[PDB]
Amino acid sequence: KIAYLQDIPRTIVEKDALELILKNTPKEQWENPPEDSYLYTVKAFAEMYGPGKATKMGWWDYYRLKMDMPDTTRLSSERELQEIEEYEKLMMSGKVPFAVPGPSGYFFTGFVTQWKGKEPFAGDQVITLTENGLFAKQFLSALAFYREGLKPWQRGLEIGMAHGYFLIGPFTSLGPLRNTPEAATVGLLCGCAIVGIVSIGGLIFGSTIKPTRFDKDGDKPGAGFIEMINWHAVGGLGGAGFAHALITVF
Amino acid sequence: IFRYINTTLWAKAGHFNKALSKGAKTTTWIWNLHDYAHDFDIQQRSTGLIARKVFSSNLAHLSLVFFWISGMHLHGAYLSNYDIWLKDPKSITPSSHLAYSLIGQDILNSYTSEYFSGITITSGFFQLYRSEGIITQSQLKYACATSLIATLICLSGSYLHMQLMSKFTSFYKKFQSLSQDHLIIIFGSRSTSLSAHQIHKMLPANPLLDSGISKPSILQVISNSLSYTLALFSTNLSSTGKLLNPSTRSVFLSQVAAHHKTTGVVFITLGLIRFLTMYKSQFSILTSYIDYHIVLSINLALIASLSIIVADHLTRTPIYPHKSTSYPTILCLSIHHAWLSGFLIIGSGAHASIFNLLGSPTSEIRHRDPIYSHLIWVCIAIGLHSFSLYCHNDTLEALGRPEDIFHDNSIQLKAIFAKQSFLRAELQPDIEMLDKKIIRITQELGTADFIVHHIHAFTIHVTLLILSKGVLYARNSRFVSDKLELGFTYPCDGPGRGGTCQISPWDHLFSAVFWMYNCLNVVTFHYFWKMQSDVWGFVSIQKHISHYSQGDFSVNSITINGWLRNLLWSEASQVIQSYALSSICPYGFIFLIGHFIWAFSLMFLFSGRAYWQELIESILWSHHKLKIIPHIQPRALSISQGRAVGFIHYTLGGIGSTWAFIISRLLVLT
Amino acid sequence: SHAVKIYDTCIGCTLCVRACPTDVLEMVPASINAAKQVASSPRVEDCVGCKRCETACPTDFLSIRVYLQDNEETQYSLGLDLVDWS
Amino acid sequence: VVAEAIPRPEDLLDSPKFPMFEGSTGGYMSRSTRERHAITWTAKGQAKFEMPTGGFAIMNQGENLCYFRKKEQCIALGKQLRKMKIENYKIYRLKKDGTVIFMHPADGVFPEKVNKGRVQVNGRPFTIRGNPQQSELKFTKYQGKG
Amino acid sequence: LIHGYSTLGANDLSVQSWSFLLTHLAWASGFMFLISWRGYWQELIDIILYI
Amino acid sequence: REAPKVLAGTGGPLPESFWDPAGFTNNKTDEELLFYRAAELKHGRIAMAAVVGWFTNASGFHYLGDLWLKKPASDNPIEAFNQLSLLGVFQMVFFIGCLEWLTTVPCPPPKDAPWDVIGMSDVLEEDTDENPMAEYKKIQMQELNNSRLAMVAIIGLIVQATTTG
Ligand code: CLA
Ligand code: CLA
Ligand code: CLA
Ligand SMILES: CC1=C(/C=C/C(C)=C/C=C/C(C)=C/C=C/C=C(C)/C=C/C=C(C)/C=C/C2=C(C)CCCC2(C)C)C(C)(C)CCC1
Ligand code: SF4
Repeated sequence: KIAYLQDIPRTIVEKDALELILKNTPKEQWENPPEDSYLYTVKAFAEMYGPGKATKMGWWDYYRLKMDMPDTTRLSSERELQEIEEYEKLMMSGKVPFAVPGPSGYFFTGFVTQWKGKEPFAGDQVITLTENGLFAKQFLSALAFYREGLKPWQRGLEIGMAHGYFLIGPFTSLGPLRNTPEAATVGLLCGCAIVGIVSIGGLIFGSTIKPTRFDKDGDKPGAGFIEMINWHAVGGLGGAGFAHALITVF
Repeated sequence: IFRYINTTLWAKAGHFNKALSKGAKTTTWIWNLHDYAHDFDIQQRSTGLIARKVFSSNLAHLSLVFFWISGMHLHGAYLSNYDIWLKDPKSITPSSHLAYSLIGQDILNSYTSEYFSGITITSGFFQLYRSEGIITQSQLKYACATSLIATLICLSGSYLHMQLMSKFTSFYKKFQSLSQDHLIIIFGSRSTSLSAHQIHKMLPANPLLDSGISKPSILQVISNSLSYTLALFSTNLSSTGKLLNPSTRSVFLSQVAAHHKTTGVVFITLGLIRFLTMYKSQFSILTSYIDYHIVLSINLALIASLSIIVADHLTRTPIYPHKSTSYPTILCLSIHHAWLSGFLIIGSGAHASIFNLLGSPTSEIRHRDPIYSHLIWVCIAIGLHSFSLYCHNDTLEALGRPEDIFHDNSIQLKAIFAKQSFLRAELQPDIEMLDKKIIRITQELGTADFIVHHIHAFTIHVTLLILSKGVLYARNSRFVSDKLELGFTYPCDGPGRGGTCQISPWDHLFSAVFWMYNCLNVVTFHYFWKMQSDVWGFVSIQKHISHYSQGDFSVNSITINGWLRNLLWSEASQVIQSYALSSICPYGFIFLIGHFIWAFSLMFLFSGRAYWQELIESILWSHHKLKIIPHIQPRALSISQGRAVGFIHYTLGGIGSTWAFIISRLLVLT
Repeated sequence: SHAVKIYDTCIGCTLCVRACPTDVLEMVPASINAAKQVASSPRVEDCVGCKRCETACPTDFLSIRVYLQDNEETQYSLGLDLVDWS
Repeated sequence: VVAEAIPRPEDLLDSPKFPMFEGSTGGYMSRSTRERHAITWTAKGQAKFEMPTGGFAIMNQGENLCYFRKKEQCIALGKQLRKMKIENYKIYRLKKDGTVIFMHPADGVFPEKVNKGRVQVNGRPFTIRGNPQQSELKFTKYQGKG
Repeated sequence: LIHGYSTLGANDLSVQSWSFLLTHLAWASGFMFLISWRGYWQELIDIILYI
Repeated sequence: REAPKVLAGTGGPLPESFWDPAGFTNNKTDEELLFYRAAELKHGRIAMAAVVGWFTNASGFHYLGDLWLKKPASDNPIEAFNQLSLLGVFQMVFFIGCLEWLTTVPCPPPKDAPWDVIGMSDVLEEDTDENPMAEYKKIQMQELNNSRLAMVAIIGLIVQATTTG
């Protein structure tokens, strides 16, 4: 075995502490401890003080030696070493022990979410719960923009109804004429104007970028997107009018 | 051992770094020598020398702080009106700071007492001394002597540890030992020691002064020998903080002593608990953060957070006697600790970046794009929301439509959680006052407070965005894929890829300093205006309150023009009209100098070093013409140094401007 | 794309080649210096423009000169990562 | 020199040549980019290294293969490998169609090592000051490109 | 000028005060284009584009 | 047990004690047992929020309901329900109705784990061997044991309130 690790006096370092050092230190470093490693000091002293060597030390030299050796509490135990050796294995295997940020910190949720996607080198395929979970996937797929089997005008109508119904509120309330007796027809006009402006922007997008994911086969490129935008304008008008009708009637 | 402590390297400047061994060929060598002076990591020799340097430098700085404390104590014993302040603190401004009668500087000393003229100090040292039971000049003499002895001891220890520690030294790496002994023996066993000090020297003394015996029978009663007074002599039941001491306008010192005793007990019990408590989750943090720069960053962030807590807790949780009425002291104690919180937070970010570049980072750096992206979005959201409520109020007030602005008398944004935050203090439904001065009244939070708190949140988030972006994108980025090899601080990677200026973490700190300064200038202004408008001020015997700003905050701070007019213009009348006025001449002059320095920084901030290098070469032509050859070749400042100088001058000038503006006004009003 | 030109003053350091982060430069044999080699820039379409080659060149004035052309930028000369121009 | 058969990264999921790497958001942005750069090398021991796109990695004792969006990242990883005495690494540019273009050790010899058959491209036979004045070449072939 | 528009009424200098504040904002806004330089923002734009 | 093995090691005082002192699970099929758990977790998850909602409302924090009724509603959560404006209650029902619709029809949980309403099963491992993770079974215990306590707790609140105040 290694020469300097045999018959080392307990006064230099205790048996349990030495075993803890040897466990913490990687095996390949036992023969020649590097430098600034407790094992390096153990070697540099056990080769000077021992049974066949200098058996006594000055009180100050021994005091300084006792403050260079580990104090039996600053060394990781077997379970902690297992924690590290397995945490690093998880991290390198592409799996992340799931954690959630909290009040300046994060709680470990005790879950192994496989992190690297199907393309391990792709940066945007790292799968997370909020985008790649079952609920997230089915929610995104079932949106009007993505729902299967919807004609482009249906997607446009649904999105427009949502936008037009919502956009009335910010104007009819806390608007310039929020306290007038009408106070809602103004909001209706402003919401219809916002719907028209964003529809014009969508028409610009469809006449410049021309997305072709909604076009049926053998059609003018971007025709599906243009139809979706026109029916979004129609749906925005309808939703704004419906919200105004509900506000006035009720 | 100590035979190697030789002066032979004193003449050999730049010895510590092997990049400076070529000699001072250019003037850049001087700046590099100053820049690498404390960078022990990159200096020559093994890692043991790094530990020795770090520990001994810590001891030397501790000796420096002790020397500063000793200087303050000697100023208080031999260059102060602390006697008359003790006799009548409500009529005498603290002053342990004189000015020599040279160049007419005599105009700086002002009337503080009938027998004393000097500069009104706002450090709050007099209140600290009174809370420390210091009455006679001999006590301050011995405090100064003990602080000088501590300075000598710490200096000698710093000298010794450069050779006591060796290559085998390992006591600094024993983090379990450090944490345990620190926690128990200092936070627990020294907190109870201070509790003992208070119970045995303050309660025997401070109640005697509050009992009206400023005489205290000289030493017959003041010099202890008062075991017939009981420890909890005047607790008056109640709850700590609900009822203040009516005489000194502060929490009773018996309650403070009990607090220190209980906090020491709690710290000792936590040290005992740490033998078996919650672990194995911060364990990756435990193993990956054993390095100088990471622990330095952690400690800097912690100390800065504690500093901001101190800033907010020193003002309206009055602990010190006769300190709540001393409004300049309260203002200084809040604002100085606010600035230190900001600066040390920025330093924590910088050393986090340094640790990332030297050590190996952790798991959070791999999803850095979502982190530093949602941070971007939140910064944009609260900037386009908080500030613009000011822009909206401003525009609609200029248009003459006050009913459409965000105010209390208009569309109002109620501070719901703060208004439901009566948990803190929970005092009785009235105010407290000592002598024509308000001690503390609850700040009624309305719309303006809501908007300014959101401004604070926005500025904090943007500064944090800069810091975390520098930290997370230190090793590499989609822009440059080998930022690790470029080091910690570099000007750029070149004009390529469109331009790579200021990608280094050092430049991220450079921007973050500007943003932190902008962040807590608003904090300083919010505090300075809110306290004057709604807390501080005179009183009327009919229970009516006349504040200093006459309630300008709730009616003017809703618009940027209100801040410009009622804070930076109307409240700057004291500092601007401060010439030939005895106390406040230096504050007006320093206001002017701060403006000059702040504008001077812009020369370094806006310009590049190539123009200055070419100008220096043009001048060097004339020097060479007359056979005047500087062999230390004149080179313009390096890009990083230009940015550093610009940032330093910018922050220094702005801080000086605010400093003069607030201090002169509070000295005039008081 | 930028324009990276090599001049006759080259002394075959190979430092410019080693400093290039996108393998724009290369060493070619020549007979105008004691090193019997001069630099060449056969792939300036990959030149981002970092000018590390100019930093590494020890001749009195750089034997390698990079001329920035901003109205000329391609996806390779800009180091585009999130976006493809092909 | 024989170019390898580097397949498109979207068609080589779960390959044995991929080193064990942690995986981060810094990888090439799919769904928007189709041009990928691939670097392959043969190592001797599973020595840990650092990916150019954040996160660390462990090589394989045999062949290795990595995909990156930019040639700069591949060259940075190549320098990092060459610091570990790992030669014989090749960097390929993958076209959208899947065409493989052999880029970095173009002639099989690293660019810092002189190889026969090379010619000084973009060479100018004078000192840098020998360039003609821009004013002289106005409205010629070299209007602003002296 | 500062008294132009306030919580006491407005004068015919209200436009002057509003433009005063707007030009202060414009002057300070150009500081970041002069002090902060490109690479920081290029990384910021890369992050936003990632989003 | 056979079929109760699909919900094994997940109940009882100690985690691996199949309690069932009524035979409610024996003779029942695997899908029925999984559906019984889906009912248990859904009751418990609502019970946990119900208890939290009860306490933040019985202490004096009913802002939306104090700002809608223009008066501080009574602290007693049962009595505060009556005072709460009928518009508020109907919107409360509709929001839960949308959530219940959303989970069931558009984004259905799997049929093997009908309680994965967020759907971690497509990114979770649950079968690895790491210690600093793969404690997902333990956090399943904490959800179930806490939720079961919340179920009897909230009933105690309602029963005591409706009887002994
Ligand atoms: C007063 C000058 C000023 C202003 C306005 C800004 C503004 C900004 N800085 Mg900036 N900065 C400045 C000076 C300034 N900086 C200086 C001097 C430095 C020193 C180097 C920096 C350094 C700096 C850094 C380092 C960072 C910022 C960031 C930001 C952005 C975060 C705040 C935000 O999104 O709010 C929104 C922007 C506003 C201006 C708020 C008001 C918006 C108006 C009032 C509402 C809209 C007007 C309306 C639509 C009119 C339409 C236009 C009209 C033509 C029709 C923002 C664009 C951070 C960033 O971008 O991260 C997100 C960041 O990282 N800055
Ligand atoms: C406990 C606190 C602490 C400690 C121990 C360190 C330690 C260190 N820092 Mg550091 N830092 C800190 C706080 C701290 N810092 C804070 C709060 C900030 C934020 C501003 C920084 C920002 C910072 C940066 C940006 C950098 C460091 C660097 C360094 C390293 C070398 C420092 C050096 O050689 O400078 C030598 C010392 C000086 C040059 C001091 C010059 C004086 C300063 C610059 C101006 C002060 C003006 C003064 C206050 C006003 C004058 C008064 C006027 C009236 C005349 C070293 C490890 C550098 C490094 O490379 O790290 C490895 C580096 O690049 N730090
Ligand atoms: C909605 C109620 C509900 C449902 C459907 C389940 C369902 C389940 N529990 Mg369970 N449990 C609940 C509430 C519920 N629990 C509560 C509140 C507690 C705390 C005491 C427990 C404690 C518990 C333990 C300790 C264990 C289970 C187990 C199980 C599983 C085995 C099937 C079973 O026990 O009978 C399913 C059928 C029912 C529970 C029928 C509901 C009760 C009927 C209707 C009569 C109860 C009426 C009651 C007396 C009066 C109501 C008021 C009351 C509060 C006083 C199954 C998934 C076992 C398991 O999976 O471990 C592996 C197990 O060991 N449970
Ligand atoms: C807060 C909340 C939330 C959210 C929510 C939301 C987002 C909502 C929305 C809502 C909405 C947004 C709704 C809307 C609706 C709409 C509607 C309901 C519409 C309708 C329309 C109509 C019906 C129309 C019709 C028409 C047409 C189409 C045309 C012609 C004319 C007429 C009128 C006939 C969450 C969950 C996050 C959480 C918490 C709570
Ligand atoms: S660094 Fe300059 S001198 Fe050296 S080989 Fe390259 S171009 Fe020639």
